[PDB]
Amino acid sequence: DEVWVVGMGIVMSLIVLAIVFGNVLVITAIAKFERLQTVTNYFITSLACADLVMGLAVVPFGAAHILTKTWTFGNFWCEFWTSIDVLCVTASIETLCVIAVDRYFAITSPFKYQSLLTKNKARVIILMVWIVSGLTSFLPIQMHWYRATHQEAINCYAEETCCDFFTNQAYAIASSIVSFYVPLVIMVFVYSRVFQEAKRQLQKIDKSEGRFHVEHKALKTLGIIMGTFTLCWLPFFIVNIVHVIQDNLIRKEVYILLNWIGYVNSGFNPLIYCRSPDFRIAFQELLC
Ligand SMILES: CN[C@@H]1CCc2c(ccc(O)c2O)[C@H]1O
Repeated sequence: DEVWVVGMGIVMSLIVLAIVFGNVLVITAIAKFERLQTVTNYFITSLACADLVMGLAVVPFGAAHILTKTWTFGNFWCEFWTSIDVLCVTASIETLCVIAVDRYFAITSPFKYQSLLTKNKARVIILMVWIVSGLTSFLPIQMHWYRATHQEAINCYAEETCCDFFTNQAYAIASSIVSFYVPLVIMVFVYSRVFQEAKRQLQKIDKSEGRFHVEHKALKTLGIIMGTFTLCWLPFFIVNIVHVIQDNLIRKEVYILLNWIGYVNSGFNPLIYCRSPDFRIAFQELLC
């Protein structure tokens, strides 16, 4: 049989449909209803836009390349596609970091939260995030600064029917540091402090109203948030660092598999973040 030819296509199409439907529903729900327009919901809008772009562009052409085993399009479109991939991934991760910092400021400083965050300052931050995303994905790739120098890489670059990722040590390390590790450290610190604050509040409530009946929730929420992200993206950004240092340690198929596992995070974000009752009411009004 040829269960590989037809089997993988079904799964890839399902992934594309799930990503597109979820992100479109979130975006149109925020846009149509005036109640949902909040300074917290603009970051979710940027995240959903990045996920929608990735689902429409990065995934279908990668699936076609995998199934056909050749890059039938031009040589220019290979670099265009790589640039869009890197852009979307880094923009999404930094938007997640921005949301985490927003929550940190909301709980930690209750009185001064209103002054720090304003609709004017919630746009400058998003524009800066997207600009920083664009200055690491288009500028180095299109200027041919990431290109490797060895016989297989040179032969891949010369041929017009081969689109594979070969990169330098410097670009790999700098891209990984910019895209993954700094947001990871920021999120770890932020969520640790938020957990401390929640524990202090529970202690105070128990000490005050203990005689009447009157950390499972905090643990469950933080576990979902930080386990649907580290598990999805961490394994890839270790082999990314390793594969340049050691020539034959990491195979080429494991790289692509871990990369595609990383992409799946786009279709999960509406589930993780758009769970408020207002969002459910808006979804119920739109559909059904
Ligand atoms: C071909 N796929 C790319 C390869 C390297 C890379 C990705 C994402 C973010 C980065 O910072 C990267 O360096 C992947 O999406």
